[PDB]
Amino acid sequence: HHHHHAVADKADNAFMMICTALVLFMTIPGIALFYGGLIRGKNVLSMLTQVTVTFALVCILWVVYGYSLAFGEGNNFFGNINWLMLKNIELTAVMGSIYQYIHVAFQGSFACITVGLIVGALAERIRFSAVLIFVVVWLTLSYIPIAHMVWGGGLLASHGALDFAGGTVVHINAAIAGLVGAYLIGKRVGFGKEAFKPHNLPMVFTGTAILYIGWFGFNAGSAGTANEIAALAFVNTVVATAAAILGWIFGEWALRGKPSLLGACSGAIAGLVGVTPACGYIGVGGALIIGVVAGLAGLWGVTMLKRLLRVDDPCDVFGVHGVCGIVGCIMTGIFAASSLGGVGFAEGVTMGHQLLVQLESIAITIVWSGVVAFIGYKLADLTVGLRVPEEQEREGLDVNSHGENAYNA
Amino acid sequence: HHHHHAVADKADNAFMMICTALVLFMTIPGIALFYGGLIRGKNVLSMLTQVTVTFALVCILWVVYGYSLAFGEGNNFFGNINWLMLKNIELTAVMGSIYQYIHVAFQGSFACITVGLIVGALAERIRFSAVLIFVVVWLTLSYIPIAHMVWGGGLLASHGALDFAGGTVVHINAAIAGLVGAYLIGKRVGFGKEAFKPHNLPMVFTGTAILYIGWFGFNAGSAGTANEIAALAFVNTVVATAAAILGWIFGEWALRGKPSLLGACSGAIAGLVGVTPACGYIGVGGALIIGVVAGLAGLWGVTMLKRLLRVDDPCDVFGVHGVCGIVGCIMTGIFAASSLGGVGFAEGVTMGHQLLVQLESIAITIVWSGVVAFIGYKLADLTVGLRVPEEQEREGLDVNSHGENAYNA
Amino acid sequence: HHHHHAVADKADNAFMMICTALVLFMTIPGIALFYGGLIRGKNVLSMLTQVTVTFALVCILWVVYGYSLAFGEGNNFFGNINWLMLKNIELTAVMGSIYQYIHVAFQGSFACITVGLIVGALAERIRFSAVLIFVVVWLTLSYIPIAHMVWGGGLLASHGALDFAGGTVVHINAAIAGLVGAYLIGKRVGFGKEAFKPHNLPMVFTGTAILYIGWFGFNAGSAGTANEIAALAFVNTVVATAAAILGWIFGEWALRGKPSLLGACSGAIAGLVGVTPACGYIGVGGALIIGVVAGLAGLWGVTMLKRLLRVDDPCDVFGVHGVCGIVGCIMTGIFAASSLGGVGFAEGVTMGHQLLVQLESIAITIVWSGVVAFIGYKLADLTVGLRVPEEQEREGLDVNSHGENAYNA
Amino acid sequence: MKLVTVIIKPFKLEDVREALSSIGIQGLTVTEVKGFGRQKGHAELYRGAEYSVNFLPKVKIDVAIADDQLDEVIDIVSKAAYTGKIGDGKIFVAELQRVIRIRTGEADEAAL
Amino acid sequence: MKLVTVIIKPFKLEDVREALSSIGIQGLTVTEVKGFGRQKGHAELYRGAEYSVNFLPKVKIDVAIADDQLDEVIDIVSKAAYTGKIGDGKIFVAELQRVIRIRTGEADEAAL
Amino acid sequence: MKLVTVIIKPFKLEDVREALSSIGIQGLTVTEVKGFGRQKGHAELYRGAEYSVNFLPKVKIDVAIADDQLDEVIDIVSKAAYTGKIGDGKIFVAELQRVIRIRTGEADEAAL
Ligand SMILES: Nc1ncnc2c1ncn2[C@@H]1O[C@H](COP(=O)(O)OP(=O)(O)O)[C@@H](O)[C@H]1O
Ligand SMILES: Nc1ncnc2c1ncn2[C@@H]1O[C@H](COP(=O)(O)OP(=O)(O)O)[C@@H](O)[C@H]1O
Ligand SMILES: Nc1ncnc2c1ncn2[C@@H]1O[C@H](COP(=O)(O)OP(=O)(O)O)[C@@H](O)[C@H]1O
Repeated sequence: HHHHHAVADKADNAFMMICTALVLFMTIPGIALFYGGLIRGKNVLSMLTQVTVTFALVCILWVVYGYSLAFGEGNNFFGNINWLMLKNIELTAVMGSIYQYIHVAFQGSFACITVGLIVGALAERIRFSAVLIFVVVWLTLSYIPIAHMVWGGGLLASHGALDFAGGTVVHINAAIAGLVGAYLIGKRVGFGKEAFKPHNLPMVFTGTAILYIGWFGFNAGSAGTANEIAALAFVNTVVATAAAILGWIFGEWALRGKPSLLGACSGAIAGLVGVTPACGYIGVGGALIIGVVAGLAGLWGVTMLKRLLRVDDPCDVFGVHGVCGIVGCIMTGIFAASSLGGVGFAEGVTMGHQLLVQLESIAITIVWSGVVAFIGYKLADLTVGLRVPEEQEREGLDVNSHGENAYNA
Repeated sequence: HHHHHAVADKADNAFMMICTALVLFMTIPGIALFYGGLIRGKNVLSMLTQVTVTFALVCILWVVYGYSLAFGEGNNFFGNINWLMLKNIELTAVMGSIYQYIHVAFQGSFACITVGLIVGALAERIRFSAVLIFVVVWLTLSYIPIAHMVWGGGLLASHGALDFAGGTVVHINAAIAGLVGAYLIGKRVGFGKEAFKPHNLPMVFTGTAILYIGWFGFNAGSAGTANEIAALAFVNTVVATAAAILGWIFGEWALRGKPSLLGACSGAIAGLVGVTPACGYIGVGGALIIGVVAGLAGLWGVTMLKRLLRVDDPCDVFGVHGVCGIVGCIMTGIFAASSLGGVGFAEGVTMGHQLLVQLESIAITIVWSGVVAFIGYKLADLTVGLRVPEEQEREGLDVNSHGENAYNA
Repeated sequence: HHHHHAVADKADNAFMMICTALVLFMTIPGIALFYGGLIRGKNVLSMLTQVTVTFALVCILWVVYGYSLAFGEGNNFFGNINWLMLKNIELTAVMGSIYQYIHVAFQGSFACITVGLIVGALAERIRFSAVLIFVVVWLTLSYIPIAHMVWGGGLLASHGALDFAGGTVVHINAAIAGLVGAYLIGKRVGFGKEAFKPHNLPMVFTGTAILYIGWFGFNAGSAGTANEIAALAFVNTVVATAAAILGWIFGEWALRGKPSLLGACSGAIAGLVGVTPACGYIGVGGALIIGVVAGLAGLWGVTMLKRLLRVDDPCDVFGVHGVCGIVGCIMTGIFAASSLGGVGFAEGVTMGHQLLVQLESIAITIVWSGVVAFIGYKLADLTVGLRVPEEQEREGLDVNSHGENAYNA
Repeated sequence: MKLVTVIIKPFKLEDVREALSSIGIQGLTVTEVKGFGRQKGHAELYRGAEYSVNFLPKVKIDVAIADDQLDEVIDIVSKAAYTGKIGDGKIFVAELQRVIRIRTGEADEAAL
Repeated sequence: MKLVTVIIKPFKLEDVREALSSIGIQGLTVTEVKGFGRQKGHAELYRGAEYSVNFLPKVKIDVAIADDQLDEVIDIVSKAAYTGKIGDGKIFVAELQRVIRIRTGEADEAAL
Repeated sequence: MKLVTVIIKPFKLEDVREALSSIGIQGLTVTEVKGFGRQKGHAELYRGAEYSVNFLPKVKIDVAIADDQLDEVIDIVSKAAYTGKIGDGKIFVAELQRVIRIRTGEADEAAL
């Protein structure tokens, strides 16, 4: 019955379009404000321009070939060239229970936020044009294949990996790209002898809040439909985030003597990341435990680990998205079990076997993103050069790279 | 036919999940930016952190035992423990035409905003640890029983009370709780001797705007489905807010001298609060009258009322949520009448009986919250001391309680 | 057959209420933040108050007689008086596949953003009471009849004009009203000799982002249902915006020497304005072209076109909304063609004819809005005076018009 | 002609300004400044970063007066700005040469 | 060496900047200040509160100059900063004992 | 008593602060100012606007010290604030008639 086709469910269509909008909200302006507030005032505009321009860029590349290479059918590594500029995709084509045009938008938003997250490890000293070049190389060679292996019925998917909303695809992928970038460009001038306070902490809270709200479309949207799985992911996001806020806050209160707003904000993201690959698979109790752990792991992430790595990763992209991403991906393989409140594993899969797969997914993501990120930053350094000279770094990227001043009369 | 189950409507699921997000958006960052902007710079971070941490705390308590006690089968004041950590509630369980898990989150977001409201009456002099203690006690002994009495089939619901989205449960509850705190912790240092201006009015506006956009999920979502009742509540929300904005503005322009920006913002909330219990029961005309009255009432609340009560309620939680909450509940027992364009009273109820019922619910709420808030503050003051030393107050809550400065280079 | 009626779809009810909230988000706080940031610190409150209060005025007028006169049946210019205060519109009345109350609110939000847009051109020297009086006249005698002409079954709808989300109804309508305004009131004191920098570029960006996110409700919501047309308008919104940000940045970077944040933001708005009339009619490739062209048209608008007319329009309303609305309205008449990947012209119609109707619609709106705006501004100037005295303009409208200061200790 | 500068704790501004108004001195200039000394800001924490020592918000008042007024101005501001605690502030005095009012062109005494 | 301090209305910075350039003086320092005196702030309302006594935003210019430039400066600054209205600000003259350029170590004219 | 006002590049505050501690000078007042001179600040672009003349941010230090410490202060500040590039700033010196500590009432040397 070859001419048979699926029909779209208007509820799922609406749900998914609102989710796409919520996910784009995370980048515009979520992550931009978040990172914007963390860095100094003389560079805030460079952060906003990097997120806005990389966003635009990712959108265009996505619809020209990106979606097609990640989601079309091919092999275990990447899709096909049949959906160039969405050609061959009928406006009425259905993907699951939604019009495929919606699927294209939803997945494209995940590509945007992932690239946005990366940008916070290069802040205050990277050349604007260098970022653009990197994005084109990294998205094309790293994001697309990874998205295809996990969510495009590719390699990792075929091995039963458990990543509900992007522990590997989004978080771990970006964290490594960032860690690599911060290492290559080097420490900011004055690092270790000069004070580097965030210029606007209300702006940081604002971005955090937007990120959290937008994350509902990120996690629940990953269900593909407004069903019971969507609701599970919703509740888990509420729990894990609250748990992580308390984990970080109390950990910081006990160790440093004070509960800070940054602590609270950081905690919120830490839980969100931690629960990203688990929200759709775990029970409410798993979300709590995962949350607490994620919060304390992110705390250790930006303190001890940052000091061990000797990296100047200004917005602690790795300390949070990498660490909590890995913690979450591992903990999913535990709390997905039936006897622990989870939805259970696939037919004939033990816990020991699932954990090995999770570690395999973490290893392949860290490894691929890292090498690809290297080629990108090098391509950028051969053509434009990655770092702005020291004196531009002092005056600020805002007037030197973007010819504008953030706050005036 | 005992095995017959209700099937969830994907459209209602989608609507309610989104509405939950909208109410969460009201706390994180809505009320936090609203109150944060109203106070001074040296204290904004204290406000943002109080709201964030009290938010987390509520989310946790709510899923552990909160939901089960307020919405589980019990008597007239409490519920049950049959749903501890959501156990017993199956994921596919249906409540109305949605999955109960969505109901949990939706009702959870209501408790959250309620707690976030109180904080504004305590700004600039309350100890951080104190706020957290008060919340655990107040949420548990005041919010849950009150929510059960009104929306869980308890005393007030069985007597025929009309509260669509939280006139009593949310606003009066919070306003009274805050009034008690203001009285007990005393006036801020320099009160009546120094100028206490909002450090960031654009921030206040942003919070006002966010609370408004979020409120549509608060009022319309109270319908529990995307039906004609939600359509009525949505429209009535637009109307009362605008009427109140216009009410306040012209009240201020004539009695004070000019139409201020803060006036307009305060008018919006006033209209929003006033329509909260009425939105689903009244006609578009009723919403207009309510909005106007509510706006003018609020102007009185923050001017004459506040000065006569002799309290330092820095964010006028009572002047707005108490005065307009009471006003709203009364106006609901009136404008619900068919002859006034309302939805009509329940079978065999006339305006007299209803009006008396509205007053009974109001009195009970005030006494209950007031007594429990007095107890809550007493324990906080007993364990950790409610008020920070004078020296800490002049220097700022941010540096002293949270070790951070809001605005840096 | 006479008592037959359409049944409302809950998915569409849900989609359309959420979309309405997004259109409200565009004005409150969207455009208020966008414009507020573009002007001086001494005048930000004035922008926030004007947007808030006009928004209120419009909301009320819309429910009182606006909806009825705009979407009620009658001639080619105005509707009917029958739906006053929404009387005679049953709560269960269905407009398409949604309840009419939702339609009232959706179309109402459009009216609000259109008035919001206008305010940007009157910035820094207009009298607050002058703008309120002008809005009453212009909404009644311009927005309503133009909306009835294009979307209410009037003259332009009878001619087959193509305007999906409001290229004429919103963009060109407002642009003209603003241009007339600015010309009437004149240049700000110190224009051409003093620096008129945006006081807070992070604020402009936040406003841009909110306008962008809200625009999905605006464009996709214009479908009236969550169907394939909403999917098409969604993707196209993502494509045009991205293409315009890039079109604008590459122009500026090449013509002025540096890619600025104000340029990336302005580009997004140009793209969004560009695709407003074309979104549900064109293919993905067409959106990319309209995007790139609008992005470049806007750049020209705020630079050269601005000099050619020698008019001080502080927020460049006509350079973006005028210029880009016109360009998008014309291009829609081309890219709707089936061979261009469009949805196809109506039966019998060919590009040639359609091209004229798009042109007809533009001219009629320009003359209609221009004449009425000229009328409104005169009425206000006559009754309360348009411009504030020079001293009060130099010291700022926030203090002597609203008696408040924006940023305090 | 003399120029007296006064650095004080922010909350004690209205009292000093009113103490100056008592003696007929309504004209003055104020600047928001940051200070460091015996009294210092509480430790600050930002994720990994910890800055144990910080600057403290203070207020700088500038007033041009007459030689005969110097005796009273010092005594009036000294008491009005006093709180007892460390970080109260300091009083600076310097010789002013010529003072000119832009509006009229007035000199020294008539310029105030 | 002399130090010339001018307190003016923010909108008149550009004019004085150019006037100083007209006479060969490119270097200067600017500060945002709050001024109170004869011309005073407009009352402001925040909810129930009323604040009558308010300060006005001003801009302080500090320009170090040679002693043979004194008369030339006061004149060009007066004219440039002039509006005629109340609250136009004032010019202050004070003697500088030493001026040193950090970059070279040079003093007096060589330091400017 | 002498007053030393030092205008430097904002990031060099930390280096000047420590160098000042090195010789036993902990008390100082800092202000955020705007500068112009040989160093000018890049051109700014705002839609159609093109602003060629812009200021640079600077840090202004005000420090009351004892007469003999003057030469030692100049030497240690020049050194700690030095970079060799234009805009390093300058050190200004003026005579103070008296310095009084509000908290105790101590004068001159004792007040610091
Ligand atoms: N005695 C004073 N000492 C220092 N600054 C003063 C004094 N009097 C006035 N000023 C400054 O001059 C500004 C203008 O003074 P004002 O008396 O209002 O105008 P005018 O100079 O035209 O009489 C004030 O805002 C304040 O900054
Ligand atoms: N030598 C100095 N030169 C200039 N300003 C100073 C000096 N010493 C102190 N200050 C200013 O005076 C303020 C108060 O000084 P501090 O040592 O804290 O208390 P006290 O004045 O009681 O000794 C400091 O914050 C600083 O702004
Ligand atoms: N004549 C002056 N009077 C007061 N301040 C000045 C003067 N000239 C320069 N400045 C301040 O000192 C800073 C350094 O001056 P500049 O000429 O740029 O560098 P350099 O001192 O290395 O020649 C300026 O930015 C300005 O703040």
